[PDB]
Amino acid sequence: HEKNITVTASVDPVIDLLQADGNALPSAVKLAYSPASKTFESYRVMTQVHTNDATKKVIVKLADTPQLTDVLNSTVQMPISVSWGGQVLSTTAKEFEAAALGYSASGVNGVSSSQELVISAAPKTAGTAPTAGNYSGVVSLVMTLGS
Amino acid sequence: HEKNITVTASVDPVIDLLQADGNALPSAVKLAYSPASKTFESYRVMTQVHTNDATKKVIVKLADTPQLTDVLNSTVQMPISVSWGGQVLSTTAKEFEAAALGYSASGVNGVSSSQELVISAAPKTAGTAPTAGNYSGVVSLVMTLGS
Amino acid sequence: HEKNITVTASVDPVIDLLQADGNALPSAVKLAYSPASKTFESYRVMTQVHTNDATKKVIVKLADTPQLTDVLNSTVQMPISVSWGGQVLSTTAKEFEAAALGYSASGVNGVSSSQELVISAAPKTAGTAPTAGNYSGVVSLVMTLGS
Amino acid sequence: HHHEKNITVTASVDPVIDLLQADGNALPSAVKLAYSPASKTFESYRVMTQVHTNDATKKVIVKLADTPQLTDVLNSTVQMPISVSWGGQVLSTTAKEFEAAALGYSASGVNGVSSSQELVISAAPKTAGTAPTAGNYSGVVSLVMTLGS
Amino acid sequence: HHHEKNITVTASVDPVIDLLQADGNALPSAVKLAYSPASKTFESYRVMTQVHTNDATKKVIVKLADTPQLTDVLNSTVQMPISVSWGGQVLSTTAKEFEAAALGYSASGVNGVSSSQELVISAAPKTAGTAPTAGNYSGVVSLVMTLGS
Amino acid sequence: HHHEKNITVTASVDPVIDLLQADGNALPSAVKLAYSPASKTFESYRVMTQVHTNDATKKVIVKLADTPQLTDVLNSTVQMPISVSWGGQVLSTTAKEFEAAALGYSASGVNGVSSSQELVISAAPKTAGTAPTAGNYSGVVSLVMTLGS
Ligand SMILES: [Mg+2]
Ligand SMILES: [Mg+2]
Ligand SMILES: [Mg+2]
Ligand SMILES: [Mg+2]
Ligand SMILES: [Mg+2]
Ligand SMILES: [Mg+2]
Repeated sequence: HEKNITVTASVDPVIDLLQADGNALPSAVKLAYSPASKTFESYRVMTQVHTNDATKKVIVKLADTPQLTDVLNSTVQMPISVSWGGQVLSTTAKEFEAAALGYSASGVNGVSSSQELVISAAPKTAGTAPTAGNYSGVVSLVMTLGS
Repeated sequence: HEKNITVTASVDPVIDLLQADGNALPSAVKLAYSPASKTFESYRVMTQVHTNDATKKVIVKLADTPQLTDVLNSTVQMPISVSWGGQVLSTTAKEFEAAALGYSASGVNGVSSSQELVISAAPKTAGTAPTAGNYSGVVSLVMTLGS
Repeated sequence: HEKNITVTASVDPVIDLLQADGNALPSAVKLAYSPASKTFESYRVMTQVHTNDATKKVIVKLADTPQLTDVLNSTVQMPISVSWGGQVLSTTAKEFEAAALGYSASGVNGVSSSQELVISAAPKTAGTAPTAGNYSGVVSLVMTLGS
Repeated sequence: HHHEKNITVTASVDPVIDLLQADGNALPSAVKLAYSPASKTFESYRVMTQVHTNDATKKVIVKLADTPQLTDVLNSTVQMPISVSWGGQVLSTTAKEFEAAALGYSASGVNGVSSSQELVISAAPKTAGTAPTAGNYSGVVSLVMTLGS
Repeated sequence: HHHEKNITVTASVDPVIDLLQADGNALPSAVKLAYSPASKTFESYRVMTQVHTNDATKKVIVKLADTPQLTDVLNSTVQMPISVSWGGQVLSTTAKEFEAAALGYSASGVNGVSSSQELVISAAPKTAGTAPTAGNYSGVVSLVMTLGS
Repeated sequence: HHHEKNITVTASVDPVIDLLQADGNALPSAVKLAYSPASKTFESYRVMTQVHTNDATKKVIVKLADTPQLTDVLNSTVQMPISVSWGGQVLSTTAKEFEAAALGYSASGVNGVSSSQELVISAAPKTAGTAPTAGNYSGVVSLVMTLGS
């Protein structure tokens, strides 16, 4: 008998990012919004940075400023709030020192300590209900070593 | 380095439905069927109804009667069994009183107590093996406040 | 109000495979690869074989030898390592005896004891970094009863 | 050359009615509630349960055996009251009724097993306008239920 | 002005063979089994395990040290027998053998660690045609294993 | 005809600072570390935590109250040292400082609650070139933290 399963993977051998539990991060995520609290439940996940060189510092920024755009109207865009490892993420690059990442402290050689990843969004005129419908965008992730 | 993640969300600010854990319900679900027990493992999930007005009663029905239709033969349809919060769901509307939902009892203002959601299906001539192959359909969800 | 959810399922009433928790196996899986350890985190999952006849032995092999093929270059293929229930899986068929599967030992009639399922992959010249980019393939699953 | 692993196996058997977890696991004997200095509140403990009965036609009455309190474990005069909740109805010494039909016995699983229902135990300071004194506390939630006839 | 949190750290170290959980966590010292009045049965406890050994070439013998029973904790005459299972083989006082090759040592993880195997502890009434008396019970599963030479 | 389920409710209340789990659950009083004969090492216990404070402008100092050890519970002379870690900084008797800004107080949740941080307790043999003697051990991790002014 035959059951079929697609296997895909995403290699990169200088530096990558996976969840603490070793599985790959997903390729997409659905955020929720609450009528009662008028806000969006965020998305938390734990990640360990892998690398071939732990000695390097690590700088972070979004390839471009993240938004959830109405899929039937471009003019409607509620901004996306990104946060990694206690630090807010934007175009304005943030630097992450190796010793501040706790490399020894975890894992087999190279792997870092778990860092929190949060993604969320808020209405631009926060507190006034957003317009109904579906929304979408891409949070893109830029991180290099050596500043 | 660049890793890409799609962010989508689904706003609605009068009333919505999310899982108890605050994440959004999925957009699709795979049910299983068992050869040995000749039945289908159901799908359970916990949800909290959000709203801008807790005072309203809540009526529920499927936009239309739910089925799993063979994807290579429309003539083959095993019916879909839906159940929310101890009450079976159909076209025949079911009413859910606010005080019976336990609003105060949970959460920040407005949010309700967790309610179970079950989806399943059975062979129409239950007990005689269904024909092999893939099947599909949409469970659509109708809930309004004020009867 | 209307929220939409797709329900799909995959019937087969002589023999099927589902996870121990009763949910269906996914249709696809993303493996991860680690820069630091230069390896791929595997994918473990627990399954119970269902059947209409527990008395039969069970033979296993992949419909064809499993690979992760660069999606922009066919010439790049890192091999896929498959393992089920303590036994490595390949084209070379492996036989699984019913009494060795522990049928009584579990579940309502017919269902077997949980068996581990591992999928992974390794560089073909293991220890030398693989080339970056995305990769893909299908692990296909062949299991019949009666050898 | 003797390698042995011991595991203690216990069970609270009741043949008429019992409240288990949604997953079929037994409820905890004990639960620990954290408290937040930042938000000045306790994090409620929540768990999905299902009544299992031998008579699914019967009503279900549930009540606490005594008003539950967090008690300073070095000073019995210090208390914060415990709040309990089940299937959306706040519990008390004053009983609450749950009709067999509002329990969802049809909609779920085997005979005599209910739909799932949220059990919540939290606590609070006496006047939210003030914080509790530091230290350890403890208390007992004593759940009491008859089905009827 | 002193805020301290204490955590007790324990460990059962065996250098030759030990059975851990699939996730690497240590097995429980204790397990609680719920019982269902509706279905008149106990919910088995199940957990994925992996033998870790220092010799993966050796056979693995496993057995209970004494036939396990649930015992009424107010009346020792009252018992329901405990059923134990591992890697699909029912356990007993009578040993069972598990060949190094049927354990899946190659297929998984580091040297000396097995594929995953289901450990099941449940129990039952003495004659399914009757229910147990209400009350609390308890018992001990005492797992015994040699590898060999 | 009396069916009652008792649940013990406890709580460690501190109004100035407390470390809870990321999910809001209270940390464990106790943790069990398995050890692997195959890999000759212990499986570290790991859990995501968040400081909750009443002053998110303050620094956070954290230290152990005494150097933690696994102690043979039949022979006090036998020890394996315990290693503790939090938010990527190895803990000790020698204090460690954590600036309010390196904690991620903005990036997460309600006022006064930090971003998540990994707490790790593991242990090791004294000279990795040798194994520990078999038996049970136990010890105490005693976490100590001031915020400051
Ligand atoms: Mg639960
Ligand atoms: Mg009360
Ligand atoms: Mg497990
Ligand atoms: Mg036995
Ligand atoms: Mg946690
Ligand atoms: Mg230390």
